[PDB]
Amino acid sequence: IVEGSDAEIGMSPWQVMLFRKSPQELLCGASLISDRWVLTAAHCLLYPPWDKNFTENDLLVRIGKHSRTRYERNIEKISMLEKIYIHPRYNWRENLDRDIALMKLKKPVAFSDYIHPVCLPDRETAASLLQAGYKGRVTGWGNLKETGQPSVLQVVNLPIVERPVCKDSTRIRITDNMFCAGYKPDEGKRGDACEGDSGGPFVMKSPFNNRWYQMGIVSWGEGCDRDGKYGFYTHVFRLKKWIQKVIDQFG
Amino acid sequence: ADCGLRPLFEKKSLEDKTERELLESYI
Ligand SMILES: N=C(N)c1ccc(CNC(=O)[C@@H]2CCCN2C(=O)[C@@H](Cc2ccccc2)NS(=O)(=O)Cc2ccccc2)cc1
Ligand SMILES: *[C@@H]1O[C@H](CO)[C@@H](O)[C@H](O)[C@H]1NC(C)=O
Ligand code: NA
Ligand code: NA
Repeated sequence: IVEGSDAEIGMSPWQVMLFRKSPQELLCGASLISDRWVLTAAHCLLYPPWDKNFTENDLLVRIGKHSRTRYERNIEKISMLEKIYIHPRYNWRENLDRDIALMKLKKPVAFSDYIHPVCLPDRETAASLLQAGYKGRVTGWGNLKETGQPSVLQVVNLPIVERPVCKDSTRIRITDNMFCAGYKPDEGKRGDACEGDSGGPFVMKSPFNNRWYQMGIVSWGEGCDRDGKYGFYTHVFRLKKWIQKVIDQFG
Repeated sequence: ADCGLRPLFEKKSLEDKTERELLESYI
């Protein structure tokens, strides 16, 4: 996260770290959506142009974390993966369309003060909140700058951007399965997700029921926090039918 | 059923330092 700040303790209890077993390193962010299911970006697991194709045994999920590098004894919980499910129409060839994946855990994780699931949006909450100017929140342990790494989980609040402005900021083909967020050059603030924040959640707090909803997944961006560029996020609601189908079939 | 309600915030009626920024953006 670029130009963010340190998270408060328990501020994002659905935040998950995807952790590579060998060599031990941060792979991506992710989010907890139930006691057995974790949501992330497909490109965290599968991206052939960069020779990336992780299997279940390659990875661990670490839940309840705050510190990036330290083993948070008595606080974090570490889970093994039972199965990875990548969206069957994930477009790694072109533009990361449908950049979404689910991971089923081998065993349920116990919720605690530091470990708790986020909600997935219904149609109405999505329609109400996914509007230009409305702010969401991104969290992660990714780079502090495009070109280092944070001691603890970082957080930044960012406004959703008008679709034509998103489209006009890039040569990449944007789809309805994406949205973009960030400040414009003219505005007096900045901030962005970056490498390593990939797969983590873009959340919004519903003013109707005071619950946090995951509207987006950190997907892609041209550099990080560049003037005139925006961060792009997988549109979770648009892909919720697939999420439901996977959980109903394999849950 | 309990999704999206944080034990250290919503569950104990405490606000985090910047959530108000989000609310203020929601017309
Ligand atoms: N909000 C951000 N700035 C952000 C968010 C997530 C990521 C991680 N994702 C990604 O890295 C995805 C996965 C594959 C490439 N890609 C990118 O974002 C590309 C653009 C691209 C998009 C689609 C298809 C092909 C290329 N820009 S990029 O400049 O190379 C991304 C990048 C930024 C900083 C450091 C390293 C890489 C990177 C940056
Ligand atoms: C990725 O890995 C799986 C399993 O090892 C393999 O079957 C698949 O063909 C590989 N490539 C892609 C694009 O999925
Ligand atoms: Na364009
Ligand atoms: Na920018």
